[PDB]
Amino acid sequence: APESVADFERLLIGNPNSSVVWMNYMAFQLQLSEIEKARELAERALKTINFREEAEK
Amino acid sequence: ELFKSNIFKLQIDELLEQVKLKQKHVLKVEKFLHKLYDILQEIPDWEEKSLAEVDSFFKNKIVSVPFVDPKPIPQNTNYKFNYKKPDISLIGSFALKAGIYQPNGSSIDTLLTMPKELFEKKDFLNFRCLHKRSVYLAYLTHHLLILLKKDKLDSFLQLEYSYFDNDPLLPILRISCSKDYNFYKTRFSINLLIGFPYKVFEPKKLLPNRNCIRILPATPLYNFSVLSSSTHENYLKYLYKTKKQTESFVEATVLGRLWLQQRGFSSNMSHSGSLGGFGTFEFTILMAALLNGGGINSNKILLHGFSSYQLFKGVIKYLATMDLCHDGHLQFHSNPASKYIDEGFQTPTLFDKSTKVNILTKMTVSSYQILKEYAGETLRMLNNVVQDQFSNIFLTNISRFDNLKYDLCYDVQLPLGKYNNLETSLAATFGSMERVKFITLENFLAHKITNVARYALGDRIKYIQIEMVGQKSDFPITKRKVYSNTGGNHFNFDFVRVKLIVNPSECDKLVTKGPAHSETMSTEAAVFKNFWGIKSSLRRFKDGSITHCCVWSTSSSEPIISSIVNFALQKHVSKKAQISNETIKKFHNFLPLPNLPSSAKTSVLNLSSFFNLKKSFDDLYKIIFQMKLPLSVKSILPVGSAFRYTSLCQPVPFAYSDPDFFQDVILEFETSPKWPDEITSLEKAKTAFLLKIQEELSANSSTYRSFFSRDESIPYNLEIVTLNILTPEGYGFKFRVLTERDEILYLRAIANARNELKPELEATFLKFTAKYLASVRHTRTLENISHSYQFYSPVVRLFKRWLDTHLLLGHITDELAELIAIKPFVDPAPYFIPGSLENGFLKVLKFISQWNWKDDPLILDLVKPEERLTLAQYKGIQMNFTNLRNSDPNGTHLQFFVASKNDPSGILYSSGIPLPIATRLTALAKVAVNLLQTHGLNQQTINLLFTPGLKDYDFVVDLRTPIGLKSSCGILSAPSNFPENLNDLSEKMDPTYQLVKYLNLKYKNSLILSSRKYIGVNGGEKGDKNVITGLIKPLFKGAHKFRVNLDCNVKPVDDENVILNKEAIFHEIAAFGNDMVINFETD
Amino acid sequence: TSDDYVLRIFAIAFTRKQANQVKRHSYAQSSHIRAIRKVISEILTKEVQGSTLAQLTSKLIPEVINKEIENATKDIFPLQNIHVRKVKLLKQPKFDVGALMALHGEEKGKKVT
Amino acid sequence: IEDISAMKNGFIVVPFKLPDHKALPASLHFMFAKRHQSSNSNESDCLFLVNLPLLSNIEHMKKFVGQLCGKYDTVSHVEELLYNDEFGLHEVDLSALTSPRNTALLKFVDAASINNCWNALKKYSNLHAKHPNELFEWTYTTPSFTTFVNFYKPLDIDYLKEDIHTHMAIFEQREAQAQEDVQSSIVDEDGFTLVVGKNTKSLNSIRKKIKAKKDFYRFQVRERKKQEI
Repeated sequence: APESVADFERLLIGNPNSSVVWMNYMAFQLQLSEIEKARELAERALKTINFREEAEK
Repeated sequence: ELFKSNIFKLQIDELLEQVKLKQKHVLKVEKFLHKLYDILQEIPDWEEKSLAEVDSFFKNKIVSVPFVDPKPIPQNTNYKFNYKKPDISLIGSFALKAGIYQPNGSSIDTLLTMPKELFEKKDFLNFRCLHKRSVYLAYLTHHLLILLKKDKLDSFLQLEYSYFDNDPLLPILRISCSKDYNFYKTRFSINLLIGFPYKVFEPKKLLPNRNCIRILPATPLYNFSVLSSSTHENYLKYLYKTKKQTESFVEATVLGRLWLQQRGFSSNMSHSGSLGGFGTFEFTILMAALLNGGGINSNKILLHGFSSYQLFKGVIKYLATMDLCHDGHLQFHSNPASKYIDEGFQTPTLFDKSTKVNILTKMTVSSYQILKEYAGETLRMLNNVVQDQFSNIFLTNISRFDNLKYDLCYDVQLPLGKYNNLETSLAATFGSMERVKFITLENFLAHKITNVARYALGDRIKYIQIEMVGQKSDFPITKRKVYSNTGGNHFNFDFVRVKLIVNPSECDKLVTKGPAHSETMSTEAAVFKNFWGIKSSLRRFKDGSITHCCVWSTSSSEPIISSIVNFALQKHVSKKAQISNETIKKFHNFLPLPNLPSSAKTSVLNLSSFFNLKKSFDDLYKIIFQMKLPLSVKSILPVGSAFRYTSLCQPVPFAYSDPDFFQDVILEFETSPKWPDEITSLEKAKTAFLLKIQEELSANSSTYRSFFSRDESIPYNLEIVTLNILTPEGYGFKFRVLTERDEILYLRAIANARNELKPELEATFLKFTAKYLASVRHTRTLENISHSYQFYSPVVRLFKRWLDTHLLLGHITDELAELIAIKPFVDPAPYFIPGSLENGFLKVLKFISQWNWKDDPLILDLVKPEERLTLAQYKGIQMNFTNLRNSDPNGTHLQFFVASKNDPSGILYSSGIPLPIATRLTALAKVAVNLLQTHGLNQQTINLLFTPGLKDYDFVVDLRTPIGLKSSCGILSAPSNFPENLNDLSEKMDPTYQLVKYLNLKYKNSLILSSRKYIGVNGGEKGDKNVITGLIKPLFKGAHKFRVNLDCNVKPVDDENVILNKEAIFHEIAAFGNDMVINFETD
Repeated sequence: TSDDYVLRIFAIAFTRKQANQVKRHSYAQSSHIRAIRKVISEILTKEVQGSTLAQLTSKLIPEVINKEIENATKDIFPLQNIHVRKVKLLKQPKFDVGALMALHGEEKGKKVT
Repeated sequence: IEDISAMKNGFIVVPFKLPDHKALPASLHFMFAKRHQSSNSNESDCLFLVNLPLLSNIEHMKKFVGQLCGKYDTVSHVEELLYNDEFGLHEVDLSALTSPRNTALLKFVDAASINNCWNALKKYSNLHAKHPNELFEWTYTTPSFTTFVNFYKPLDIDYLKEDIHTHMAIFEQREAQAQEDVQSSIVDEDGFTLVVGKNTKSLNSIRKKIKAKKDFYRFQVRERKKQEI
């Protein structure tokens, strides 16, 4: 259960196409009330996730 | 000027308010100094006393009179001693109202002025006034002690004797506090000064050229000491007047003091192996003189109307451009404009006519020269419009380590002994004349040693400094002076260290050329031969010159500078001296050496290996052009690491076990419009030319050898073919073909692919361009820049070796490594351009350690010293970095960012690097710099920072190749032909790096791995040991729901959730390296 | 060049004629002339700005720039005698003895007494 | 770890013990299988295989199916195995671009074979559930110096010659057919001709390829007067 930006980045480095990790980061950012940052991180997840994971996309 | 002016000015005010002082401490010390005045007026006086009288006085007293050396004697003290109420004054940055909040702690001087009726016209001779001052201050200190024992502040006050900026001729009083007048927290101190009134002795009788110690040579330091003590206050008044006349005086003053502090300079006497003499006081004096005038036309170059930044500009440029020592000097009046004269008195000469004083007698010529070099450096970095240099100027302290400030260090132990022991110990003599020219033997030896080293090297260095390890300036009250006994001496040091800013182009020269020859032996040749003694010889050269000169022997382990300084000191200074630098010795030892003839004598700047390589390539190159083909050969461009002076171990014939053995060359044909338009068909056409070329070469150049290696290093191109050619010079190249259709086809694939596929294809095109297009520009600029920057090749070689030792090279790419290593050279600020292997490597490590790639990008100006990045280009690169980081605010997809005229994108060489790898690199740099800071630089520290950690490694696989590859690689602790079977060539080749490459391909989703790329240098004595270090990603180390593309080897903990399968993975690795696996170690 | 050698290059070409000409002359229009001049200028400048001076001579020896010029102008108008007529140095950088010695690809005496 | 015999999503765990290595003080390489459901003719009679061992090739598949048939007295003939890209080198086909990972597919000869081996692997999962020793040990075709110097093999000139010759021949055939096809006066079913400029080559290439006045009139000049006044 990542709670810091460092932990979120560690989870994403462990798995970059991790849709659960990206969704958790987006939920955390929305909870911290960062809509633009959440959108940018979603864009990063789109730019990083695998082309194989169509369901994740 | 406006943009930089505004930014620089806001930085000025920001820094000054950051470092601003404390008014509470101001008033604390103000009331304390008022109490001090009261104590002064309470102190009674002392009448006229003889040597015996004062001797009995201070013999029964605990306080001992700190007599200057030599001490006064009864046989010549026909005069006497007296003490009256002295005039009192305040001096310092506080007195000029420009104080700051020094973290170390400062002090403010207060001057006591001895009475004229106590004086006589016959007192400035032979230490008469000096002994007068000595007894005056001794009495003052005793009565201050008794009044302190009266007022009962002795519980937290600290009283010590000191020297005025380490001037033995001027002992002063030092006062500090410790934990209502407890000013300890103010971190201030007090300096009691004992001086003379204005026009007490004749200034033209006290000029430096004058002699005032009868026994005739001048007495310059004696003159300056006494006359400064005489006219201390007139400078203070003049400075105050100028400060009131102008507006930004305190601002310029604080800028100057901060800059000099960062450089490592002060008003401390520089004449005795110390770097200083120029500090805030004389800085203010200089600003006043320049606002008083300054030009040779005596014009007002400094107008009173500038701002602080403008004043700093004027002062620093005047220092950088105007000579004060050799061929010019400046002259002014404190009561009359400042005029510059083209006469240099062979010492820095700022001369006040109103008081007949040269202020700058605290200068060594070396100190003046090195300060002028800093002045020029700051001019160029302050005229630099593109990049901001405020941090590099003010927010960095270069004087933290000698090995970083300066290029070479040499430690010498000197067991001289005593005053009498010097005669049998020192080669030179120290008689009466030597005493009067250098009063203190430390000064004498410092000048002697600087002169001998300077004459012994000359062209071989740009700058020189000397430091006696063990110098002190403070001593207790109960002592006549400072007393030390260690180091085989009785003097204020332990040993010495010479330190050298070296010229790299001139460092390596084999022959120290001297003067010419005639039948009459002229003065210069005579002194040259007498100096060199046995080494001197007459020798002739091909142009037919007959010149006395000296030869040396080049070595792969130590510099010609080492040998020269060793001989020079052992002969012309002392026979008992001990000289070394094992640090640089061991550095050269660690830099790999090739199995070539006379490699031991080979210098480090020797590129003869590279040049033979280039020559054989040229032969083959002519052969290919004169070959005939269906298409003409447009051009052949080498892209080899060897071609750009960056291979770890220099290329050696037939040494095919080197990974860099096969240098690459792009082979670009002429533009035909009949290429295939499909990607793989095009690749096969390239193979078709290569096969045709191979056939023709095999037929008509039977001496060469050839085969075809199938490369697929570029993603999703299964058809790369490289023609490997072995040339009977024992070298090997690989050819590949380039085409504008390659470029266009890659772009078209980008366009056609789906958007979810786009980023991967972008990465593939990126790898393509990095290998094929930009690599050429990079290697061109790199070669050219290297020749301008000699030491770059050895430093980057050793850096790359270090990265292999730490097992990072399997991930960091050669181009990125070379970019980082070239950073310090192309961006020398604030240091110099590195001039030794040690200095360069440590500068690289310091940079990489202090680099914050999360915020700081990297833009490199690959240019020769004085096609530079214009302002628009710089802005664009900064914009690229900002957009990239905005998209990736954590650096997950990209850590480093390095840009150049060659690479406006700042991506080519930095993509695809795991964040664990990047942060580990930063951590290793940090630990190395901290280790150097703590343990002190020594060969043990060198071994520690070169040995791997083998820590934070989830698993470690120790393997060993069946054959020793060190000899075949060609590094000394040798093959001479090619195997008849290229298959046997492959057999001899090393597999482990490609093993780890394939394995990383397999498990990059889950595991990160590292190996040793270069066995023959890090494979132990036999050059056969390798290690694979492996880390597991966090959540795969954890657990996940088992879905269809699990992309791991796992063990299910539930019927829907799984956990990863550590031991099965280890078994897979072991079977993969079955023949080579020897040991396994888990977490 | 990349070596900081300001340089000036003059090229020439002559409008040859096709293999089935019957017209006595082979004159090009001012439009074709201007197009060919533009192409030659951009080819020369691209080549000698990507190059270095040693690399420049290595290219200039075996007549390869003019092979490029032909192969590029082959669709506007068929040319002949395409040559790089002249090269002119104008400025030189700061000197470099190391660069010279490398480009050409240290010594003791004999003890006279 | 013993009771975990199959997956609720249908997958069945197939473990594999591994030899006691010198540097190691047995394993169970877990693997999963499910019948495939594809409309493709060549992808029918297929088993979808998950978490394969390294270099899981046809020989390994034959050995394993032989173990299963010999143990459970079943009959199951493997025909060929699909999607064996274990390193990630065939995900995108740049060729046809410019003209299912960590898992494989295994096609058999008939539904009889596929169900026989399906029951055999069900019994193997039961083996894992109850007696983990009656299982099978997985043997690698060992990656060692011989096969990796094979990986460093200098390529055979005869093979390269023949490959390039054939590939070019067929490529030129395809190219010329495209030329005639795109420049043979294409006419629509109704009267319409297609324009193709000279020197074009591919219909695919074509598909991919795919003044006023202010002061003239009454309203104009009268409005200019109105706004200026």
